[PDB]
Amino acid sequence: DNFLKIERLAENDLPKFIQLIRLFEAVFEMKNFSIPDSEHLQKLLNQNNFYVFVALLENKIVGGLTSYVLEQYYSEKPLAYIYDLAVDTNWQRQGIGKKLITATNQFYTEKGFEEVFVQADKVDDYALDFYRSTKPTAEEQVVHFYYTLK
Amino acid sequence: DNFLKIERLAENDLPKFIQLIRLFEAVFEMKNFSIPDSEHLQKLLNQNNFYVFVALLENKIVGGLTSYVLEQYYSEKPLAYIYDLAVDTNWQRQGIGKKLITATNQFYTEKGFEEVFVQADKVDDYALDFYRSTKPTAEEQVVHFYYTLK
Ligand SMILES: CC(C)(COP(=O)(O)OP(=O)(O)OC[C@H]1O[C@@H](n2cnc3c(N)ncnc32)[C@H](O)[C@@H]1OP(=O)(O)O)[C@@H](O)C(=O)NCCC(=O)NCCSC(=O)CC(=O)O
Ligand SMILES: CC(C)(COP(=O)(O)OP(=O)(O)OC[C@H]1O[C@@H](n2cnc3c(N)ncnc32)[C@H](O)[C@@H]1OP(=O)(O)O)[C@@H](O)C(=O)NCCC(=O)NCCS
Ligand SMILES: [Mg+2]
Ligand SMILES: [Mg+2]
Ligand SMILES: [Mg+2]
Ligand SMILES: [Mg+2]
Ligand SMILES: [Mg+2]
Repeated sequence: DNFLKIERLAENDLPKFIQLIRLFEAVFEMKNFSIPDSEHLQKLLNQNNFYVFVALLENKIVGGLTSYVLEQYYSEKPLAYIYDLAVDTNWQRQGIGKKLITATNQFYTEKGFEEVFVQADKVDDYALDFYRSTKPTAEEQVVHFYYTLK
Repeated sequence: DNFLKIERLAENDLPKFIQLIRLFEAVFEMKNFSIPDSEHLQKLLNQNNFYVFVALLENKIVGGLTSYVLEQYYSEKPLAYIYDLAVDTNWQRQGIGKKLITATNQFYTEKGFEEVFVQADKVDDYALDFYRSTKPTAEEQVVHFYYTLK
């Protein structure tokens, strides 16, 4: 419970960023992962269009999410794109994911954004059930195409 | 079309950008739309994580797409997100969409990107048939959630 802290990472928070990436690595079961150098990660963290939120128990990162800002041409109110969200396997199903989403939308609300969106694979039943429990405004069925470049 | 030119907009291409946005308004049939101030749109075009491609016959923009750069923490090579794509309704089905997609992926390959991705609504049959003809590496069923902020 309230021991749980949500923190938006700042530029002097590289070690917490790396901690979160390691969390992503374990929860998503990424194989043979080679983390990019700290120079590259620091520059990413320093971008004005990128926001990381972590969940903390004392100094344990037990969950987190990453998000990108997409400036619009349809409107001056930006969009936020939640890219990854994960909670440590030993801490899932305890309200952390929800608190992360809540804090994230609250932050972009204060910033006057129009909308925050997030995606899940249609086959990921548990992810779909989670996002549906966060009372989103709406959900849409879509097809994601990608081009692996040479 | 051997008079068709494909062009990547630079910082001094605001008039073409505005022209593409009006094309988007018409083709997407947006109602009661107000285009943002030019100073807003000019700053967006100035961003180095935002790239616009347009299709031209003489001075006339007949199509185009917008794309966002998403820097990764999984790799040093960025992702590109194709956000909008449209061709003037009088000029559809003549290869313009393909050339746009081709030029876009060629650009991002030259920049050392890992991947380009794009999304179409499940009900958008014509959009889906188009993307499925552009030889995408893969396609995934995805559910898209959004939070409309106050
Ligand atoms: C999805 C999570 C972040 C969700 O956060 P939490 O686990 O903290 O859940 P939390 O309690 O806030 O949210 C509570 C509720 O989740 C769903 N709930 C309850 N039990 C569940 C269960 N057994 N399985 C799945 N969902 C369950 C319910 O709606 C319950 O709500 P109630 O009780 O009210 O009904 C986490 O489970 C996780 O890290 N999963 C790993 C995969 C993942 O995160 N995938 C998303 C895409 S990121 C990505 O990019 C992955 C990839 O593709 O590689
Ligand atoms: C979808 C759109 C961008 C496609 O561009 P376009 O220039 O019309 O498509 P192209 O001419 O480059 O297509 C090459 C081909 O792709 C697939 N294709 C494209 N349009 C198709 C269609 N309307 N029906 C079936 N297949 C189609 C085909 O193989 C067509 O090839 P062929 O004509 O040689 O068989 C354009 O029709 C459009 O602006 N539509 C409305 C807006 C929209 O849906 N935007 C995308 C939203 S995700
Ligand atoms: Mg801090
Ligand atoms: Mg009117
Ligand atoms: Mg303004
Ligand atoms: Mg610039
Ligand atoms: Mg064909």
